[PDB]
Amino acid sequence: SDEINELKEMVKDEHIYDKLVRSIAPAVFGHEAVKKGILLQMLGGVHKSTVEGIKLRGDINICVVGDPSTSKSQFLKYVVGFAPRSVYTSGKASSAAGLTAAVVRDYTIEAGALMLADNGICCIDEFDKMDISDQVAIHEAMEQQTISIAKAGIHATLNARTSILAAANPVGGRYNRKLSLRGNLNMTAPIMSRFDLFFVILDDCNEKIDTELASHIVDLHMKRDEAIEPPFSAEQLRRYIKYARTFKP
Amino acid sequence: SVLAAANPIYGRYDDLKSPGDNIDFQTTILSRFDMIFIVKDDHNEERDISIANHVINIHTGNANAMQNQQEENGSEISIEKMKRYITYCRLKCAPRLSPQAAEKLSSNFVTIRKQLLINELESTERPITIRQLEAIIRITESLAKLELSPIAQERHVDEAIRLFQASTMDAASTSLSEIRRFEQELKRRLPIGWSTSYQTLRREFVDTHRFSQLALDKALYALEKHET
Repeated sequence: SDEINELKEMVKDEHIYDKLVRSIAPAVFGHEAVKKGILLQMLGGVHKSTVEGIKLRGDINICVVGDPSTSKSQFLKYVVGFAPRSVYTSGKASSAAGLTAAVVRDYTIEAGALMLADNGICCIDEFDKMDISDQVAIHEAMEQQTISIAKAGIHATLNARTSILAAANPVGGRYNRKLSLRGNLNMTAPIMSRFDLFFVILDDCNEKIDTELASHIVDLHMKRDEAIEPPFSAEQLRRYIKYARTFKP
Repeated sequence: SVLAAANPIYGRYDDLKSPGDNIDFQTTILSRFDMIFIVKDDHNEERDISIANHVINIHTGNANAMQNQQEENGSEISIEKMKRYITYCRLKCAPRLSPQAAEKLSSNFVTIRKQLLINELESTERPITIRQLEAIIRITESLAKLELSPIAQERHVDEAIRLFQASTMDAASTSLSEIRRFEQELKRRLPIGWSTSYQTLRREFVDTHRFSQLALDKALYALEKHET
């Protein structure tokens, strides 16, 4: 009622897109790509129809790649901070399930990890550390869309419809510009082809940008000035988004 | 006396490839073996139609089977007889070669050695052993033991030379040089070789859109031989 006026005020303006983009991750400095990359996960496709038949996707996926110190993790922490229904794991230590259910034995089911965040954004650091075992499970999540669970007891099927935001370090933690990205990320082909798209970042030295980084970081570690502020407040952007979710584009 | 039928790899390109180099990494097998016949079943137009027509029918009225059976009657030696014959000739008589046939074969083998050396001046990739000569011999005695004669003749060998000549004709028949590098890797990449291994060339040639198993080995075997 009182707020809907604000919502209207948001949809009216022609810049509020740009406002969104610039206001997403204050902590992070620039890059402008992964801003959009992060937000466009929160707002997903129709994920419905086309029957008869098999259902379209729907949702979205992203895997951020880059030389460390690029603060690729700050995004992550910002997402687990900002949006509800978001799980954060650092796996390598997943360890296994983890991302799936035990099941507890009875036939009561553990949450857990991945699936307890549903219709949402799950954020995993370092795909490259979890080796073979679980990655396959994730593939089973992003292919069949369902999580099938049978252990020494009651057989089961549990749905998880989720977006997966990963941060994956390169083979040598570096480029390798000359190498094919296909060869660089070092995760298996089928899970690779389901992530669209990667939004790779590499940081290279530019004295303007360098000065801006040192300035900005020292700024951050200063209680003053913390006056740096986004055009949208972190609280309102949620009710805005949730409003924008009720549309069937 | 071993009679072996190998299965070659990848098909016709293995003919485009060096004639040897087929079995494992080593031609030595082919060196031990006397008569090597990579073959073709080019149906004289009447063959493929033979097999086809045979498939079409294959029912009634056993006419074809009959035809096979009279082919068996007329089909030269009943083959139940052929056996007894082979036993016969095998135990009874042990043949021996004639001197002019011998010197003939000397000329044979020295022409082989010389000419085919000259052929390999260019390092043409393919072979000649005195074992092969010994083979030619054993063919002459074999066929001499057909005629059952205690002695060999010249013409008698004159067949053998050309038969084995057909065998020699059988001995004769991502770009390679590019993958043949590995050289860039062997150098300014790894003087040791270690932590390089086939696994490395695999990581080096895994996401480069590039290397086949035979490709990887070929270029490797190539450079191994080439001396790079």
